[PDB]
Amino acid sequence: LEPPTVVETLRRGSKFIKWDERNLVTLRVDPNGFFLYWTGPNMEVDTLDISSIRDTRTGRYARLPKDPKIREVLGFARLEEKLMTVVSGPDPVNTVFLNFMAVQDDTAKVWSEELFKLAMNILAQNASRNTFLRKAYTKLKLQVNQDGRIPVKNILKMFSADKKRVETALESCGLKFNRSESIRPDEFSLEIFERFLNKLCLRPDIDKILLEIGAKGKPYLTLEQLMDFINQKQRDPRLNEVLYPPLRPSQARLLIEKYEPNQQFLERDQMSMEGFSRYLGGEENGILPLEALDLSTDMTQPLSAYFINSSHNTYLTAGQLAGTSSVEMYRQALLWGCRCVELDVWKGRPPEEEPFITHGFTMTTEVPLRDVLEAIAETAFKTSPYPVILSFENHVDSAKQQAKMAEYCRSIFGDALLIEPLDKYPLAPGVPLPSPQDLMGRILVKNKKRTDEGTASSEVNATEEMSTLVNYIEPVKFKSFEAARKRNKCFEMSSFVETKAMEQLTKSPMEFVEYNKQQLSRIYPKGTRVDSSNYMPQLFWNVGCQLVALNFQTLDVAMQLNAGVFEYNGRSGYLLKPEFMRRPDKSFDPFTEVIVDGIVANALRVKVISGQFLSDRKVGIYVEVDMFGLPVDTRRKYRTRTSQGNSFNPVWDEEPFDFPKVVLPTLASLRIAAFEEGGKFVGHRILPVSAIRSGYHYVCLRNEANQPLCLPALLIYTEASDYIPDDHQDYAEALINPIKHVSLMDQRARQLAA
Amino acid sequence: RELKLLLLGTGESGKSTFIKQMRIIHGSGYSDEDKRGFTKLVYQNIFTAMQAMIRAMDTLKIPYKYEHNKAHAQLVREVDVEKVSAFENPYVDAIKSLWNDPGIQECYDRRREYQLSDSTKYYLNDLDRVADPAYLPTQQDVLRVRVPTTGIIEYPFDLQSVIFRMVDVGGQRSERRKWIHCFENVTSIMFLVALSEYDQVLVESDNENRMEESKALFRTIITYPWFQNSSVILFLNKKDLLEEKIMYSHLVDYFPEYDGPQRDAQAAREFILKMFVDLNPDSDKIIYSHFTCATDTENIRFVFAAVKDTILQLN
Ligand SMILES: Nc1nc2c(ncn2[C@@H]2O[C@H](COP(=O)(O)OP(=O)(O)O)[C@@H](O)[C@H]2O)c(=O)[nH]1
Ligand code: ALF
Ligand SMILES: [Ca+2]
Ligand SMILES: [Mg+2]
Repeated sequence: LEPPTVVETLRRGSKFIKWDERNLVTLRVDPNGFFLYWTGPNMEVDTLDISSIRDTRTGRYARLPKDPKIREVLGFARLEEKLMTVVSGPDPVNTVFLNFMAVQDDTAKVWSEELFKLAMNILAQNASRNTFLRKAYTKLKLQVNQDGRIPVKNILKMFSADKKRVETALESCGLKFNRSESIRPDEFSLEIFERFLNKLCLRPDIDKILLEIGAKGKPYLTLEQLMDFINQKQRDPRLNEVLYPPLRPSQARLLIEKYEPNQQFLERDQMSMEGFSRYLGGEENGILPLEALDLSTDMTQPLSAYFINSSHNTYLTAGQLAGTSSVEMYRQALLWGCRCVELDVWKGRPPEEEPFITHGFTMTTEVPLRDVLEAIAETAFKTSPYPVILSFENHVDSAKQQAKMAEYCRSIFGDALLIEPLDKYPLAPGVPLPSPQDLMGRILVKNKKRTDEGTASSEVNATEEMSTLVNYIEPVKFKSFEAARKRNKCFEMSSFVETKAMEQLTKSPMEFVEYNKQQLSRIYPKGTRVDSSNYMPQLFWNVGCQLVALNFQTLDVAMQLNAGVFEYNGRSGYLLKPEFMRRPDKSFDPFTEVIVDGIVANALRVKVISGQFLSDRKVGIYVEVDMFGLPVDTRRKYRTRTSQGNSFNPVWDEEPFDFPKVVLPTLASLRIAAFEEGGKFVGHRILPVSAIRSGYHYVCLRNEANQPLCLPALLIYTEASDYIPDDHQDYAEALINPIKHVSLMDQRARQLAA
Repeated sequence: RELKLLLLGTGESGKSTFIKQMRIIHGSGYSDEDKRGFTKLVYQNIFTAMQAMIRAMDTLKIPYKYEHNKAHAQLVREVDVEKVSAFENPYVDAIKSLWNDPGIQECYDRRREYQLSDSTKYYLNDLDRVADPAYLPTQQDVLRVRVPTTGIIEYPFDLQSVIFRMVDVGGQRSERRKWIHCFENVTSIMFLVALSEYDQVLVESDNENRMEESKALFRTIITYPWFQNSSVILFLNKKDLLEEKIMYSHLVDYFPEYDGPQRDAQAAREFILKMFVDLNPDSDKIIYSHFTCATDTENIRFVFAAVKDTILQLN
């Protein structure tokens, strides 16, 4: 993963004619890769955040002008290759388009390609705490008035958790304290903003860290204590000592020259308090390692061993009856990292024979199929090059009209549509499904060959036209689990409704996992949920179901999980199952209560220390901590007390939240959410239990669709270590240091001889 | 039915090498595709051995013989080892020049004072065979690679009459806390002691002896109340490296109770077996001992056939 470098044509700034459905602006990106700012029509800049851009389209995929007043003034075809459309939004339902049309040639494509690399970067989304405080500083330096000065009301609205303390904070640094004045950006260098976030947010929790790790001598931290800070507290105690080695005194001196500012203390190899408060937000002290985020998972296993991201009734924007369908929800889902979309196709009008997509007899608006198949063809492989599974639902009872939707899949998708099977894996009984690396760029259709479900229980038998495209993933009518095993065809799949897979969950969960080791299984919510409420997908991920389909419209607690656990593995939409849910020689019960023979357990212990900059008004804030894993791990749900009324530096004197028996830690996932009094959401962050570090780290909270927030952050102290059973925890202390134990063992036998 | 066999032993002792021989003898061997999947790890063990030998020169204060070769030292010193995919021309020209230096060969002779692998001479002597563009790793090149194990991996092997579940664990001091979750239903404990550890110190603690910890881990394992009906099969790995190490460095310096003569690889082979067997408080339970060599496929096939009849007779 590369750091977000800006190509120099995005820093000097080209000229676009920004238009909305004629003013000339010059778009620039700041040299860190943070914002996209342009001198607006009122001589005041308007910064669109780069880390909240969904997509940047150009060419014929951009939005065309429809006003005749705006079409003639732009110059209307060579003018289709200059249009740039930046679509951004906090959720995939509500997106804010930003249309541009360039004036120079061959510059709209160097922009909208490089603008998408910065807006889909992994080291900018998972960046450190000190990177995000610099992002709020760039927001102040860019947004200026007509005169080119920072107004003091611009600094006041940012830290709106206090007013009197802010105005005397700028007065102490010799700046302009009055509200209606304006600071020049020459005298607001980042050195001053460091002193402004120190003379305003006084933190007593770092001083309990400095007094703990051995600084009884008050001013500075000695170099020999700082190696003993990182090698004991910050180092994950489950790792190896040869793979990830501990630090060296020559190695932990590059930190002092990087973070400690005071040169009269830098020459003596000592780190001060201001040097230690910077190091915790440094790039080295992150809550997640570098290897947990990149595309590092083994992609050679069969397709039946991967949690595939999925979506149920993707074309809708709202509830299943009142809403309006849109083609834009296919683009905003597949860019997110969704891989299984749905299409409910119906029979067209009698004079204009063209199939459309709608919902069945629920007065929902109808979008044409040929516009939807252009949407999945355009943005399938823009964020991840892995196979997309088009879950059709054929209601077309015309054998003539099926040739139109058969030719549309071959003409629009073209080379990427997997028509014939792969040469290594034939369509024979006993051979497994291919690997996701084997179909990097192949779109698989899913159709038939030759009360609580609603439309999905009544669909017509497909004819010879649509059956040639169905090769690997083929839906079959479900019979049982004995007949699914004695048939031994590992390519067929069967899609369950939510209430039918839940009675199949408790009747036989030991046979449900062994069905998913060979074949796929789609799970979609029932027809009673007419308000687009999403079930908890961890009920069906404990039995290894792959295509657990969720409504991508409504972002409740369920969708906050489904967008949180797939941000890892490089936003690819394919997580590998744990090693005991895909091996045909082992088998385990998902409803266990003891530690599994062969699976290393874990013992997580999270404790919330404090918080910073959490909200914009004087409210109380509490923090919820859950864990979504096996049903033996999920039993504990903790919550802090509320603060006194601070939303600025609230401190929580809390006992640690003990998660003592994490049975399957390569499946479970923590969730640290911070709310307000009355239950208003602020931020959440989902961390896996496998790769969460230890020690006093930072957590930068995300909003509901998992986009990073600039200012709010928590500060937690975790102890993720291996689980030792209580019956013999002293026969695991003799393994760790057997030299000392064998000298003590005969000593207890020698002294008994006297 | 099946049996669960544990492969226990300390760090860098040769536990996964015993598994790879089972994949070659009694399983699906390394084909032409699986050998080619190992060619990036052979390059990484050449650079890991050399970069640990370059940084061993200043802490031991050994100057280089040729000054022309010294200019190659800073080139290899800055190779990021994890991001090595190819073995290109200035990388082979520097290390092949660096291996023939008489000051490096004095640092390799004093390799007991730092941490270096046991296959660091097998690679930087066939460097003409490993650098060529049509490089396919032979089956002896795969058995000499070094990929350090972390966790618990269970390998099942079919022997046409019974199935052995060979459990591969780690060996380091942070990895012996994970051995608890594989102690349930253990048939046999195959303890793997390297015989060429009697002068090197531990990688996790640079002061304590390596042989005195494997001697202390064997005392802890067979004196558990848990392993009361499990047949412990003591393997003594690395029988080839004892024949090179005993000819210049002795056993008497690191063990004062060695009455035997010097430069005797057969008499010292009994004394380490005398050192390990004598740590048994109960004489009714016996320990089946086997000297072995984990990269000699005949010397695994001869030994494991004597182990397979030993397990099946007692069970
Ligand atoms: N010369 C020689 N080397 C051996 C022998 N057995 C093991 N080794 C080497 O010991 C090294 C480390 O063994 P390894 O499998 O990594 O043990 P592990 O770390 O516990 O998994 C490997 O590189 C092998 O090449 C042997 O009999 N002779
Ligand atoms: F015991 Al190891 F890598 F040192 F498996
Ligand atoms: Ca449907
Ligand atoms: Mg191993």
